[PDB]
Amino acid sequence: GSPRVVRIVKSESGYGFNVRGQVSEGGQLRSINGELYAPLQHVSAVLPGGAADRAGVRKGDRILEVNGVNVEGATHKQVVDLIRAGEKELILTVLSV
Amino acid sequence: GPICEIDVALNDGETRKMAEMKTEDGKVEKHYLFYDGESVSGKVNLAFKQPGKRLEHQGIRIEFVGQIELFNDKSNTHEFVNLVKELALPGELTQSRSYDFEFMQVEKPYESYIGANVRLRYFLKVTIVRRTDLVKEYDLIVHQLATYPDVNNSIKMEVGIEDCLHIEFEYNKSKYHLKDVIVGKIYFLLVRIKIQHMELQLIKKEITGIGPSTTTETETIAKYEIMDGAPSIPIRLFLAGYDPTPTMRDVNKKFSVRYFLNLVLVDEEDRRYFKQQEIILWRKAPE
Ligand SMILES: [Hg+2]
Ligand SMILES: [Hg+2]
Repeated sequence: GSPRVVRIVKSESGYGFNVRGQVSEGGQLRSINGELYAPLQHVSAVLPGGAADRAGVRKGDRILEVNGVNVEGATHKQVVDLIRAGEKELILTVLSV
Repeated sequence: GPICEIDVALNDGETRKMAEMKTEDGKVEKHYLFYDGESVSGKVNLAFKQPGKRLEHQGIRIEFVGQIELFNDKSNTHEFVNLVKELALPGELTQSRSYDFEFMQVEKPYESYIGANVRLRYFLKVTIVRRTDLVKEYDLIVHQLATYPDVNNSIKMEVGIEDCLHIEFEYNKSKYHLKDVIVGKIYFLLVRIKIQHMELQLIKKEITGIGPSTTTETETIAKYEIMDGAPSIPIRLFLAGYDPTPTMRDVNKKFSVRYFLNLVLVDEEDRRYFKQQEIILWRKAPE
């Protein structure tokens, strides 16, 4: 689950992925790949053949950054709103399962 | 046996940081400090008292163990974490030998807790399998870090009879970090009746039960003696002088540790008034 970048070019309607995770800000620091992170949102769904699927976003991926902006500890609304900037290219930094 | 002693030496050695946990006696014990996900690697050194002396053993092992030990008597003990590294197969040793070990990314979910009715421990255990095996334990400490925003929740608790006496205590957050300052004010909204004594106390509740079986041990971390009595007042409680642990909740269902603010008041009638609220403690990363 080492961190990698993913560039999703808005296709048609969506980025073609969904995010689920905590409602609260902050939380415990837990290891992913021996590295400590505050709680992270993750990719709950990927639409097959959608824009995120072609970009190589996988189910379960935990989002460390959105367009280079670290989102450790963020609430679900914060991240979701940040994805919905509406910008035609979205870049995620993700920690795979 | 023929071994003078079993030595465990971490690679991190001088550089790695250490932490102090209170033993049951209250002496300080110093050990190397680890976090979740960190590797545990080093060398196991076995020294013979006399060289050329055959020892026949069934095996040589080192383990990494996270243990929960409940009520001080055995054996509700279970190991939530167990890694094994075999250093040597059944055979023999005729001369001092120095094994390498490496546990690569080690789950350490829970912070070490030494309690009156419960103990959560991490250790390296070297075992030499014989005939009664020889065992050596090397103690490790784990801290649980967290992060929370600097905001003011501005909670309050009140001690109130009704129209004749009313006392309010207001403090800035419900979640404090281990070196934080609790910031408060005690408002005398109403005093139709003289106050003989007032106390603010920070206490810890260790709850060490399984299912219906349940037990609480309570200890008083601090006392704020607001009134010897009797005539608002700013409250600052400095957590850093004390030695609290983070809130630990339902750890493996075996136990919980929680921290409460208590407002205690005694009136002219020697009637006691009591209000209690829970606050959450966390450990802020060093860096
Ligand atoms: Hg020796
Ligand atoms: Hg009265």
